[PDB]
Amino acid sequence: KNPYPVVNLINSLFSNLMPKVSGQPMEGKDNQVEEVRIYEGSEQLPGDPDIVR
Amino acid sequence: CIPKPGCCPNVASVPKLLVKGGVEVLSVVTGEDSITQIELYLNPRMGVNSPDLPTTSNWYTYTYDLQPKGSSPDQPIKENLPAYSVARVSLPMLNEDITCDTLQMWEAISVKTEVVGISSLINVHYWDMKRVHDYGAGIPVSGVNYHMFAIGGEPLDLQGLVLDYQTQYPKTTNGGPITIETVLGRKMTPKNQGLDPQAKAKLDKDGNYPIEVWCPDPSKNENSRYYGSIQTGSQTPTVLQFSNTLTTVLLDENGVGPLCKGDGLFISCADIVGFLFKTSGKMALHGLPRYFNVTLRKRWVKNPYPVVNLINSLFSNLMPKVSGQPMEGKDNQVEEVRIYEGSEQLPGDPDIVRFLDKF
Amino acid sequence: CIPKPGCCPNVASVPKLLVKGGVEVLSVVTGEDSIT
Amino acid sequence: KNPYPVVNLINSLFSNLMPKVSGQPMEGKDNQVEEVRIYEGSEQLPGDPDIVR
Amino acid sequence: GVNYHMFAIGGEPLDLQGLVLDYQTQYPKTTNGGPITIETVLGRKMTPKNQGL
Ligand SMILES: [Ca+2]
Repeated sequence: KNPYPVVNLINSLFSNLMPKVSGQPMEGKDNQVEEVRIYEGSEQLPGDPDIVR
Repeated sequence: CIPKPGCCPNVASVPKLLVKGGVEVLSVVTGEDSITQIELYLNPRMGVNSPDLPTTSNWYTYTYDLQPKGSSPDQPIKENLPAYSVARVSLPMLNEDITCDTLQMWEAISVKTEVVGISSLINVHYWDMKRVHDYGAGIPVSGVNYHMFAIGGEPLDLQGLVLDYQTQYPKTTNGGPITIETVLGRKMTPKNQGLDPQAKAKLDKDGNYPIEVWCPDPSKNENSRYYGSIQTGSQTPTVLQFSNTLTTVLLDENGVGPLCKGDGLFISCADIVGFLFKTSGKMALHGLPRYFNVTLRKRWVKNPYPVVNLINSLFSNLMPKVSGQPMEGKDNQVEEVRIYEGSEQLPGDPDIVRFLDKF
Repeated sequence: CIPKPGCCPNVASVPKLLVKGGVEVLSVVTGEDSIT
Repeated sequence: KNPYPVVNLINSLFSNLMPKVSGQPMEGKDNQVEEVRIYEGSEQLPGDPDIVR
Repeated sequence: GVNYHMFAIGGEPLDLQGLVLDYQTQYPKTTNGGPITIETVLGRKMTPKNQGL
């Protein structure tokens, strides 16, 4: 059974083939990213709006 | 409504065109039943291969003065080596059906061709033409002819053969033309005066594969169709005909034309018209371009190659390669290979010999 | 048409051999149950 | 089972029914056969006449 | 005298491990041909760790 599904290889291939992009660091030790939130569905309003999950 | 088919007169039905223009319109997406049609030309690359250079473009579509050296060996000038012409036409992508494992490829079904500029040959008044006799007119362009063209979906495969292997063709420099010892890597042997299966090379570039050295390899030109002609004489007359009614069909005995791999149409041609007898006695060849009216259509084919195995070849860890002992080719270190499938009644001799003359 | 089973003797069922040769042979297309 | 055809055997023994010729080589190291193709049956059209394996 | 016999069958190139009887030895350098030694793989002179695993 193909262990590596083709779709993941396709993107993983052209990305290396496509011209690279040397921007400001956005991943790794010196990432320039502060918060990243992810929502899904609706819940009753929690008290603390600064909640972290 | 108001068509009135009985009252309205009858008008014949013909295929309608959706667009007409340059290459730019080739990017128009079409249906499956669409039929494109390309009209293009190819100027003759015959040693003097560009009018743009200012120094010596006065001899475009010509060669320098040909003459025998007179002392072994021969060191010919690049501008005395007529070469084949070639071009690739990038065709747009097509649909595919992975579930059914089929896809579309461009098929060339018919080609209309013609040699442009034939009428230009009646010019007997050139200020340096050798008179046929005193107080007379010049000697019209005549002599050797080499006509050839090819239509295919992959570059034309070639075979090399020369008239003398002693000949020292120009070196492998990038601007220089490709010769026999270029592809081999060694000075060519007298075997090359005859057929040599080692002297093969595809027609990659333009104006770099000389005619007097290369000829279409009939064995592997199987996904393309080529036609040729020749006449060899000192002052042999040149006979050519042309019209727009002559159409050439490219289909094979199975009913398919050349399939454009990589969505690319490959066209090759070469037409030597004759010599140009100069007053000084010197001689030089001349050529003319060709017209090409290719009719293309869409055909469905089965993808013969497994996708996953094919794409994995690009990954290093999935396709490992080594510099092992010779296990393929002239020095293969394999003695026998047997394939077993299904069962049969027991044969007597286990070492079955199929050829009759062997034992 | 078929030969008389009683009039004709039976033999063993050895695996069928399709081809025997050099390296140029591996190109042969074979079924899903073939052995090399 | 007899693997070898009886008639073809005795045909080898006669110079008339098995003529030989000392011609250019068509076998061995210096053979002069560029390619051989063997067709049997029928399939759907492949997308490449220059099939590689 | 001395005998050493091994064979390996696999769908991948055989994975090897480096171990030398003496790291003091200086094997010939790899110059477009010639043996490949631990020095060639690591890029450093062999440390006495290499006498072990
Ligand atoms: Ca062939």
